[PDB]
Amino acid sequence: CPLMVKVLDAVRGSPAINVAVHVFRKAADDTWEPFASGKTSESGELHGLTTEEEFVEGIYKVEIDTKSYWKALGISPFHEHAEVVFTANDSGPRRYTIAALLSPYSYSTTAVVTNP
Amino acid sequence: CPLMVKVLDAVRGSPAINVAVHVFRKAADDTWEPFASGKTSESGELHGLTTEEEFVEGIYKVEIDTKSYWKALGISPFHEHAEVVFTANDSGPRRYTIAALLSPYSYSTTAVVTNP
Amino acid sequence: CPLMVKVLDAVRGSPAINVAVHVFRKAADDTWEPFASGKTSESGELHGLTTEEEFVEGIYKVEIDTKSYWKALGISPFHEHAEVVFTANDSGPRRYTIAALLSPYSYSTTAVVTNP
Amino acid sequence: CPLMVKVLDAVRGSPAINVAVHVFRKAADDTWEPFASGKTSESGELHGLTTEEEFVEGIYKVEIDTKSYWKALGISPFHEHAEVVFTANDSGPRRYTIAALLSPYSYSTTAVVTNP
Repeated sequence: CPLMVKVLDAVRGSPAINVAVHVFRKAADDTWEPFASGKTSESGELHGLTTEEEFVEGIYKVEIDTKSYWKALGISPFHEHAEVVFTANDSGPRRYTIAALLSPYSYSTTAVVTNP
Repeated sequence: CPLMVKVLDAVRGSPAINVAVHVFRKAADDTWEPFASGKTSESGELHGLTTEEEFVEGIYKVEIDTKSYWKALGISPFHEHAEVVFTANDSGPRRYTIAALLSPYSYSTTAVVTNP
Repeated sequence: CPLMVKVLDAVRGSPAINVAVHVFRKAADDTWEPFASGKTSESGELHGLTTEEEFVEGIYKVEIDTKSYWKALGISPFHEHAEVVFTANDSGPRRYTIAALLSPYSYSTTAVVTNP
Repeated sequence: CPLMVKVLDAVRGSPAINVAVHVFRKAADDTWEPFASGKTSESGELHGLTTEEEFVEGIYKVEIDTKSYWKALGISPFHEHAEVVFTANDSGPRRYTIAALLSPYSYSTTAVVTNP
């Protein structure tokens, strides 16, 4: 799994479940092309977005739909989404975990990058 | 000053100085229009971006050029930039501070929304 | 003012007001001696803790009563308090700001160390 | 495993390996009694600290030896350690993950608490 996303809820001390995630890849015309999407599981994790073959070098954007998460719980949060933008695979294939820690008016995001 | 941006460096324990910041407002055609920009000061702060009269309700994006900041320090970073996307809401008087705390492979952002 | 403490609330997007803060200095017998204390202001800040003359090199602990803060808001928290432990080092002129960003089940703390 | 500790390095975008962790439990005389200890693995995780039987209700302190981690890499960091203090098991047995995200002048800590 070369790309995994993990989301935690800092209010509840729990995984953030059923969070929508959209991944985009910058195209030759400098527009964001849809690449993959999915929803976090009961563990707060989203696996199976892509494959080593498909996950070529490029500039990627991981959009985490934080507003929809908080609104579904009755909280009116500050941000629309959390966006994570990065170059991937430019020194060869790596495995990326993009983690996010959510609060209604704050979030954190960390990348853990390993060479398989 | 309804909108201020503050950037901190978690590696050095210091304000993040001379960081480029760009603000965009979403236009009716769903594109991001340049709105304001500047560079953080010696205190890590960027004031003077906008006025009460100009800062109307709408969806804004604050882009913080993190990659350039790390490169100037000789440090290899993960993200292309940090992006903060939010709706400005009139609800009695409100000042917005968008704070960011930067590490090479992680950042946090918090909105501090106050009434003078 | 060589030592300032600043506390932010990531749930409400606000300064954390009226938070008790206690500072201790490690004594020769390896016990924590009360040093300074106070409550954060309407801006989330606590100034006036110490002076240049009193704040000598040594190991300090800043204890932030987070649990009481959450309880006053009717919110159930995880931590008993947040603790920040560090050595103060004379190395030319230095001011220390200990910042904390609070959520019920998570906190961050950052040291911003500057020269006037 | 009712208590697990996970540490990440925000500079490198990697698990924090070989980080020493000491756990204490508050005793009847209000002193911190040693409870368990260990070092993070190559995954940044520390498993096997305790058992359901031994991990009774109480106030626990998890001390993460962050200074020794950074110094072993040639970085002179700000904090002595990161301390996480919390009541555990007071509504019955839970599983606790204490995560920490480290930078030289900043850290974050989150608890994920699940009911088995």
